Amino acid sequence: GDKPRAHLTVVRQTPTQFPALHWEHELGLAFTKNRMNYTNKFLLIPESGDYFIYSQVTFRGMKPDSITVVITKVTDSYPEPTQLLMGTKSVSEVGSNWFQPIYLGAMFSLQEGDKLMVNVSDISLVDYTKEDKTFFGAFLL
Amino acid sequence: GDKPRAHLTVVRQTPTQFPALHWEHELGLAFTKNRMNYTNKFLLIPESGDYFIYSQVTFRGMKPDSITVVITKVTDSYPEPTQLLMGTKSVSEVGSNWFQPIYLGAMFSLQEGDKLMVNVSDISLVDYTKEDKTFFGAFLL
Amino acid sequence: GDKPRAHLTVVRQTPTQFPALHWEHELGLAFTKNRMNYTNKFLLIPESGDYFIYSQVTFRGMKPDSITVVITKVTDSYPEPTQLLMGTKSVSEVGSNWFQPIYLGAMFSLQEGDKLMVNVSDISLVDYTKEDKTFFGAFLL
Repeated sequence: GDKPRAHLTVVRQTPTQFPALHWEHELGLAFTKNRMNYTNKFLLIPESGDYFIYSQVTFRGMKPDSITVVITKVTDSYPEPTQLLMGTKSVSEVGSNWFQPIYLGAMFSLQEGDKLMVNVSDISLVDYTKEDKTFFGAFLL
Repeated sequence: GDKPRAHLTVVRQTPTQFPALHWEHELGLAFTKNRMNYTNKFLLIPESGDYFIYSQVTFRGMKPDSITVVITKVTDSYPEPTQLLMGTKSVSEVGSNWFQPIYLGAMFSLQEGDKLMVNVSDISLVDYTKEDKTFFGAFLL
Repeated sequence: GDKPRAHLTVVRQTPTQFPALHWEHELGLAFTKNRMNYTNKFLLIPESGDYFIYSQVTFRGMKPDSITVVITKVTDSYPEPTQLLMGTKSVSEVGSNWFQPIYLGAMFSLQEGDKLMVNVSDISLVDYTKEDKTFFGAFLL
């Protein structure tokens, strides 16, 4: 019942290394509950356990040779972040107004206090227009 | 144990706006159980709760500039459907006998009585040949 | 709590029909637990129930007309394997050092003793370099 759960949705990114995305966490379809805390661009894990994690980033053109989404874990004890999931695609067509999604999801054993973020190769290529096209979520199984 | 669950699989579409797909719900790998009801092209949600939803649509050529899958919620109180998930891809190669899947899945808070459907940009491009290539499912977490 | 769960990660494939992949099951992010048994290239299902299954295979070039991932079930009673999930994509660009992921995941009713494997169209195109790019997992819901 009360398992930690969040579904986060894209917003226009404020200008700022694969940079980390920041998210909507309460409006429209986005939510956090049962001690899941969306804070400082991280999803903060409240309970040690196995979680299913997921993200889609829709990229659209307007130059890149490829586009990448990486979902990363930062742990308090470890200096280095751990890459959990990576979706990387070479981009074929020139121009353009191409567009395409990269979707990733898998199960990972996480510790209370772990922080999850989504990093992208190029923030300016991320389609931020709609909550249904770019999103990031996690739930305790 | 007895959580609402369905996995639905593609069938040849009967001719008929992003049109909605209709599905196999009992033969081969397809099923509905624990009060999940596949009715009138909708998955009907029997219990309020958080659900993981998912679909893949394999598109194949034989003209389009892009292909789109949208998973949509219709609620009794709301006039307008809500787009939960969208996978949209520009199509690069001309001709052709190209083919490619769009996969989407995420967690949403749903109300008893909600109805879920999958809409596509072009029904004629949907590969309906095999239950393992185009599918649509949901489970209460 | 103690539901069968595994997340398996890619390794360099030892040379050997869509051939089956073999996996890391204990180092880095990979694990098996609660009676899930990774044995002889199969995930062996210890308990009858509904499982969410998933895989991504990142393919990279260095000739193919297409790339395919299939997740397959072998049952003791049945002679023939059952294809549960298939992601197949035509490959457009010539050369090359193209790369791209195919991700698939869905829910299936499995019997104790069932064995799950991931088959690919071309083992030599599978990117085996990183545990976050090619992976295969399953959990009892």
